[PDB]
Amino acid sequence: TDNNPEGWTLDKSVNNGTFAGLAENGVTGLLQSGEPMDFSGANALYFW
Amino acid sequence: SSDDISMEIELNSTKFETITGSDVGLRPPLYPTVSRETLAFPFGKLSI
Amino acid sequence: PGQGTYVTLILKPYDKNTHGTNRAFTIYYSNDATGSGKFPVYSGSLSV
Repeated sequence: TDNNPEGWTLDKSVNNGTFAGLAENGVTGLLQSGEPMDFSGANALYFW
Repeated sequence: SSDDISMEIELNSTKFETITGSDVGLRPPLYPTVSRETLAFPFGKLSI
Repeated sequence: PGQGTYVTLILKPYDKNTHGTNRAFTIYYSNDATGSGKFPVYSGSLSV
């Protein structure tokens, strides 16, 4: 609803909110504007 | 131990409740069952 | 990177009814003007 960068609505509207393959209360991981350092991306060689 | 820990900051009148199942895919296991091992639950830059 | 959300999808083990016969799965995303094409964002072998 807002311009929040990490704000993306958990459990959105009338749709059930499940593929039937996850079928649990665990989807979220929706916060955390940051991810860890990547060891298989572009700079993988330098980190390794 | 999914989504077991959670911070709930209380604002002047409101409150905003974030749970780790919405932040981390890393879970500190109860193993190493050997005693007195403590665990850590890091939260990523909670722009509250 | 840019604007978007992290999403931690948790999925159930392999059930022959909901997954068909093959144990592999790929999860897409879209925008979505349904019919606007969706982009494969992850492929993997669902666990048992």
